[PDB]
Amino acid sequence: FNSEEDVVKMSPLPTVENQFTPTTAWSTSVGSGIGNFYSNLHPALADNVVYAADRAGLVKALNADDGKEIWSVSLAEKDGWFSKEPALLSGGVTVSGGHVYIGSEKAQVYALNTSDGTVAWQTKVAGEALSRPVVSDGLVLIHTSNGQLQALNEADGAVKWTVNLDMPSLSLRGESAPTTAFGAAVVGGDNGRVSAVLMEQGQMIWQQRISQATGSTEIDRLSDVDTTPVVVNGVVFALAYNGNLTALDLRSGQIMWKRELGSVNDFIVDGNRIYLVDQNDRVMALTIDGGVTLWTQSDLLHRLLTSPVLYNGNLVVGDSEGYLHWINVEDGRFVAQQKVDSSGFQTEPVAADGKLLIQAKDGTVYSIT
Amino acid sequence: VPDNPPNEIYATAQQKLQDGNWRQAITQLEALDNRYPFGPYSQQVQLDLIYAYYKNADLPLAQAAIDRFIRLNPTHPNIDYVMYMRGLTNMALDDSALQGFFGVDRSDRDPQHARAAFSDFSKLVRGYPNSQYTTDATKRLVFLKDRLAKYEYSVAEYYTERGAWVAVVNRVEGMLRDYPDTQATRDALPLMENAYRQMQMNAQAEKVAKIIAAN
Amino acid sequence: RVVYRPDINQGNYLTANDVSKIRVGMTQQQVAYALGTPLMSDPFGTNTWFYVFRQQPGHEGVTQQTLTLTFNSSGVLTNIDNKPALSGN
Amino acid sequence: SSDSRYKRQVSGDEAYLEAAPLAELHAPAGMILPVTSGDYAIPVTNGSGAVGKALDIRPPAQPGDTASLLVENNTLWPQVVSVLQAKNYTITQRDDAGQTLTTDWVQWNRLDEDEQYRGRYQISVKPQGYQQAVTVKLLNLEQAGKPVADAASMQRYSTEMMNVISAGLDK
Amino acid sequence: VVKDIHFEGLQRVAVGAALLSMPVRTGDTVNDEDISNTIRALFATGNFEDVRVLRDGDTLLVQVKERPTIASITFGNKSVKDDMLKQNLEASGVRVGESLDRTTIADIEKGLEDFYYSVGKYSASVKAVVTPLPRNRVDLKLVFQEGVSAEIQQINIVGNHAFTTDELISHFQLRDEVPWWNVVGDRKYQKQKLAGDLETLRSYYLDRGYARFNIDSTQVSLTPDKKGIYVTVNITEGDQYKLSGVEVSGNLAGHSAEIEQLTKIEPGELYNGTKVTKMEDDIKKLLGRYGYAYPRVQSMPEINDADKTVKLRVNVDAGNRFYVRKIRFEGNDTSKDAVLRREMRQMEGAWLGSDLVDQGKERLNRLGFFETVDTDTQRVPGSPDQVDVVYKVKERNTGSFNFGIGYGTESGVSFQAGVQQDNWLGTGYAVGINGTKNDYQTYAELSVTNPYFTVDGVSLGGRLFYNDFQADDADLSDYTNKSYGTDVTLGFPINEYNSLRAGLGYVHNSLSNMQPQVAMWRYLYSMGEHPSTSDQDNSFKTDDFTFNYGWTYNKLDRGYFPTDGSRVNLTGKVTIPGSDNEYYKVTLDTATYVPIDDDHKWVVLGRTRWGYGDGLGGKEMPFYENFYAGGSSTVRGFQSNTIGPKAVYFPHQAKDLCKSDDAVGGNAMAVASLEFITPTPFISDKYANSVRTSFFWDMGTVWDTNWDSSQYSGYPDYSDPSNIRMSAGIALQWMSPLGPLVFSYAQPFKKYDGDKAEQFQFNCG
Repeated sequence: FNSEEDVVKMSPLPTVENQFTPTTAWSTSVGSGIGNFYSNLHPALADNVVYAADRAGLVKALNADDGKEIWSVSLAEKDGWFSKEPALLSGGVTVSGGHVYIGSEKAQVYALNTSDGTVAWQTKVAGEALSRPVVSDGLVLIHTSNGQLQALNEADGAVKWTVNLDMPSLSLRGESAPTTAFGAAVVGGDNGRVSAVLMEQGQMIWQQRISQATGSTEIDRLSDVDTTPVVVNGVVFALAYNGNLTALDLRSGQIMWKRELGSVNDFIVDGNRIYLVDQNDRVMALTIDGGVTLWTQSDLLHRLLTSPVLYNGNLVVGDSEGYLHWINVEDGRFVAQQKVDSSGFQTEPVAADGKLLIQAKDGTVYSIT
Repeated sequence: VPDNPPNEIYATAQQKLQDGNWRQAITQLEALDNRYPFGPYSQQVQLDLIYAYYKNADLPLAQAAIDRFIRLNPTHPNIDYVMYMRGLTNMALDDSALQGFFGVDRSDRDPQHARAAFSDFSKLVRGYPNSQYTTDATKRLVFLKDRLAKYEYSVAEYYTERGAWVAVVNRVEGMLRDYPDTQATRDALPLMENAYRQMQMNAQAEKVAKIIAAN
Repeated sequence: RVVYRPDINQGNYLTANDVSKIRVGMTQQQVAYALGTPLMSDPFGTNTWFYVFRQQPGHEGVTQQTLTLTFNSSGVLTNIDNKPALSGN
Repeated sequence: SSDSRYKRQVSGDEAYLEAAPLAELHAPAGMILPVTSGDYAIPVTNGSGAVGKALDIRPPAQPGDTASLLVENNTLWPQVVSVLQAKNYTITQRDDAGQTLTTDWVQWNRLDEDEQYRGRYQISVKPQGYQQAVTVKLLNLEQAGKPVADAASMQRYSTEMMNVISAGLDK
Repeated sequence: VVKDIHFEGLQRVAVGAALLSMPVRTGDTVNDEDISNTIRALFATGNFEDVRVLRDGDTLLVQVKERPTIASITFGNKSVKDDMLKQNLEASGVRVGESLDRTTIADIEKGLEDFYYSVGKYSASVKAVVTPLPRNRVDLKLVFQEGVSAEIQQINIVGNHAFTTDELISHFQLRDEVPWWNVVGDRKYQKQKLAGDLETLRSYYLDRGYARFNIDSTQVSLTPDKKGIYVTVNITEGDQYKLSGVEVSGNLAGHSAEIEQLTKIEPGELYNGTKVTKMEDDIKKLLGRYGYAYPRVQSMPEINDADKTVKLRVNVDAGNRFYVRKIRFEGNDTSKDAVLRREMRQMEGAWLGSDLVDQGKERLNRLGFFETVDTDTQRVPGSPDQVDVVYKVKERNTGSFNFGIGYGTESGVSFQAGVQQDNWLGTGYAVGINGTKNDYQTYAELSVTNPYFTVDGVSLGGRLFYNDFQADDADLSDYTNKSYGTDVTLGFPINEYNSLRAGLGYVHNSLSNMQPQVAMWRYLYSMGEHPSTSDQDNSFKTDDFTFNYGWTYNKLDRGYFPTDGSRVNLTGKVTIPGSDNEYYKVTLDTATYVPIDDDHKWVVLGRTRWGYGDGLGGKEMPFYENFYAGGSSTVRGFQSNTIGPKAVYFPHQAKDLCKSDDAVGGNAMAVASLEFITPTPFISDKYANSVRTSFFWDMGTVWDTNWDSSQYSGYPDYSDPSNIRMSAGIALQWMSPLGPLVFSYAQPFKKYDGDKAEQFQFNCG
């Protein structure tokens, strides 16, 4: 009664080459971690210091030279109420000001202290903060599982206001973090209808919609979509909660062009290309003007990966087996490959100022050369 | 079961039925219905189907197929046959316990089947005065009426043995309201008489006495 | 002898107060509403009702009060008959 | 070693065929009866078809006198005539003129030979339309010589000449 | 202008229908628009897929493609059942024998895929292939690939502080994980139970005085992998709450006393919901029992946060009393009507007492002649205060019949017969007839009892028999015999459950040519007849009238596969002065039960059996009545009738005694037992009611009282009882359509000398 496996499979590992030489500078742990649960625990970075996180409890503070601690405090309540209170941290571990304003599942947003890791304040919020917090003029913001863009005063967590949205019965964990644009944030939605709001009073000015019918007619809105969109020069590229690419302005937020093909997973804007992957490991390249297939690499098809990131002329993508895959912007064969972890990769490899980093499943960091 | 176009295999069913062996023809026939839901005479097969069902004790499925043919196309030059057949199904379903061969009287068991049979035959008769199946329908009607009367009389007897002397009066009144000709009624009257006697209600007993004396 | 018997009772329950409600000149409707429905009616002859409250607890006498009120063609009431006891044992 | 019956007879006993008559109440003066609820009533009927095992039950046949079935067409008479010779059967008189004819004894064969009759037929075939006449009013049908032509009898052997001519066309 | 409007071989529908389809008949001029509308019409038939129309003045020639026909439904699937697949097809407007194109391929694909979505396997890829048949049909090849379903990942519950999540999901059913250290089975996700589980949470949360809580919201996400899911709920605690009195009112028909007493509320304690609901239902129950079966009951709480206390406000009304007008039954195929109306406790033509009809039903059940018994109290049309209760029942064939004939090895002529019907012909009473004729043995048997000789319940039934056991195996432990006798009884109840019975019996007996044992010979010396111990030409006979009696008490739940209640029995028997064998023996039995699951699929069973004997002064009990057990319901494991003292012989004409294995049988038995009722999770529940399985743990012993060993020194002093035989194992019971069936397996562990183990037995009784 327990011998009933059946599923379609994926391309294992096409044509490993070595046009680069990938090495692992340092890999400290912070312990589990993430296990197998779905979340967004990407560790951020500033001032040559990284700040990892875990599944249940601890955070740390690791120097970005070899992974040495600055302070590794727990966050779960000391005297375990039920059992050490697994805080189930699931928010994007961002930072600003003095301060890793981590998200959580217990409806808490622990504003910590970069100095030593002493809670500047806790705060309760409607539903869980499955999204990634984002600072914007001392106003963090949180998309929830109750569609409530509850902004907060930075220094205190004084809830400035909330805004309600909708959500179907069945959804995905699509948790668009907002993006600042002249006070005008913008978010996606598990509904599938991007909005446009203002902070100071929490008021929305406009509504849209992208894809076709779903619900008992489940549409291809399932997507590793960076539900968080981007904007340039008054026009946005809200790679659809579905994935059917759309370009829109700020004020009207109207369709400029519809590359209605699949389900997005991320995007990157530079010059004219829009690198991204679509729902089936299909790394593409498209131009700003409209849906314009610059090319299409589809090697890893059906072998699911994580959202990508630019790195000094070399797109990079994670995997489900601890491999790295380095690619030139010209399509689009591999320029190298590594195998850096065993458990696997889940979250977004963030990188900046040369330092490229990523958290593993549990043995989090891998300072790639 | 092999396969062919419908004609020859339907003729084979004809053969193996007219012989007398049922189940083989049953199979061939339900087949010809299935593999050709609207074949040559796709209802002819239905009539033959119910006939075989009956002649092979397949009572419930016979019943079902009867209902299906009726509601499928009620107006039909031969439907009276189907009415009458449904009547036979009910009736034979009633006394089915052949143990009666031992000599017992079935007249005291569940009567519901008799009721359905009677309804059916009644509808047939009043719906078709001079069809081929009127008379035998009438005879069966009379016999069923008598059966029902006997049943209720049994119940009344049991109670008057028990003592419940308002149940008796009610049951006898009901019969006398519905079967006011059989032997059972002209037999049960003394029960109502005695009941009225019991509860010190006399004038009522005198009424029923005048009745019982008028026969 | 003395073995056993479940109690025996016959319907058309009665109190000893409501039987002070019903009156002459009332309606079949009013009376039927007041005392419920007459479980044992006159099957023939004139329309007339029989409310009988008979009860046998088993091996201890048999109690029965009965009241079988009359009626009229028009469906109105004329007379009543209060039998509280059963003479004859 | 048991045959020739059990096939056109109703199953069961025949005791019901003798139930007591329904004499009528009986009704003394100065009184009424509660007969006032006639709904199990039995309507009278003269009949009079036979009963019991004597009653046929053999399921009704059709391609009761000619519940006709035709299918419009080109001509048929010049070939339906030889559609007979598909079986090479007798004639009492061929009549190309009226485009129809009438035949002599034709003996079908069921599993009941006594019931199987040599029979005479009035072949009714013309294109009256828009219409293709495939029907026959039975001419002479006897119980292997005992002349009887009641309904079921007249209904059945009609249906033989019915189909064995459609089957005489389907060539 | 048209000359004809041909039609190329419709072959599925009449061409006259095609004549009707084309609006281009004689009467109107035909042009391009008419060609196009004929195209449209032939595409509007539902059975064609390609029409072209061609006209040359009067002539009109056309073509047609043939979507028909279809007869094939293939698989395909692996887990779900294709019955629902056919149901979808019917909903899909598709089935055998139709006219289908290759377009709906995607339609049916999506249909079944979303169907699997509803199932839980959100990864579905089936294939639809249409191979044709020669102008007859085309096929529907449907192979399936149902990817794995999604086990859940976690069940979070936001916004609680009076508890945690785990104990809340403890009291759940849609688990998340199962630990091997306490794996009680398996696990899987299903959307359905979500609602009931959520409401279970709701109730449990209420039952602690958090009256005004609510389930704010709830969502369920899905991994972007279709392999794991999530679920979260939002709630609001609300404080405790305190009861403050009760406010029953309305029309009580004068019952406040019982009413007020039903709402006995401890002064000032925390709220509860379930207790209040149950109390309301109980009011309903009682008020129904008195007659108002359709009462007007209403319970509306009244809270106040000014002190977080609630004062219950319940307003009711009764309605009308007495409703029973005509009671009917349905299902009695051959069983009489009266036979099952006798067991009734609500006399048609009386006020309705709900409990009355209910206990009637229970009694009817414990009669045990039927699969099930189902009541119903439907109203009567038009009358405001009358009903017609009807009992729905379903017979159960019990009485057997068998027959065995042969002329075997040397001189067998076996007329082996046998029958017992147990409610013969549904006529009401039970009979039993056996009979056999070996070449040397002869035996008869006959009994009958009418358990209503009167209507109040006085049963009655006689019985007689005959035994001619020639009984000469070769020459040892043969013990030739002949016996016969009769007995009549008289049973009558004493209350709802108990009963008594008495009645005389008379029996003769005779026997000779038996072995010189000691037991036989001790008893004979008690009778005085000093037979010649040496040889075995012994001979003797007797005869004796006897008087019987036996109490009873039964309260069993069902008839054959009980689940509750006990059933004690008792049987007494004693000689009457004037006979020749003075003694008395009495026995006992208790088939107690108890369920543990309210489903009543898990029942603990115990039972017992006992006995005794004596010699009523001077004499001693005759041996042909002794007790001994083994092999079956007596005790499993061992062989049949092997426990108890073993017959020792005297000195094969050439203490000089010898032991052997003959269950001579003592006059004092004591046997307990204990079982464990369990379901059978591997068979159709429907047909499963007819089978029954259980574990057990047998025990028990017998012995002899008047045994002696003071002069019988070195032999097992059977007078000692504490020599217990034990066993334990597994057995099952099938009410097979042939009849009752039982098989068993065990292994006796504590077994004294010579105990003949069997470990595997069955019975046709």
